[PDB]
Amino acid sequence: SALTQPASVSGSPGQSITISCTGTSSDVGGYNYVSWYQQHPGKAPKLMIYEVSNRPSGVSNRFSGSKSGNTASLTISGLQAEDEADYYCSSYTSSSTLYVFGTGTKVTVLG
Ligand SMILES: [Ca+2]
Repeated sequence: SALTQPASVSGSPGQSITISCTGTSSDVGGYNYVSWYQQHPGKAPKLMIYEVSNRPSGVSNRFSGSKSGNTASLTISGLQAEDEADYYCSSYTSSSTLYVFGTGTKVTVLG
């Protein structure tokens, strides 16, 4: 199965929002290899977080990653209009799929 994500998360400018990503003990709960990606419409995906909480360069420190048990979370602090995009998680898995992805969350920013 895919990782479970909410279809839609919204916020006002300046709000802190969190996107959940739920798997199992064979993926999100078994390893520290959770990544998060941002995709604006018609653009290439961008790696925002890897290894649960690590940011590549060029990613705002307003983005942070964590996990607890079988659920990973992406938190966006100080929400800005430019954050309106789709967000996906992935995890390494012990299974043959090797990596498993979430179904994606559309973030809408008020205004
Ligand atoms: Ca908007």
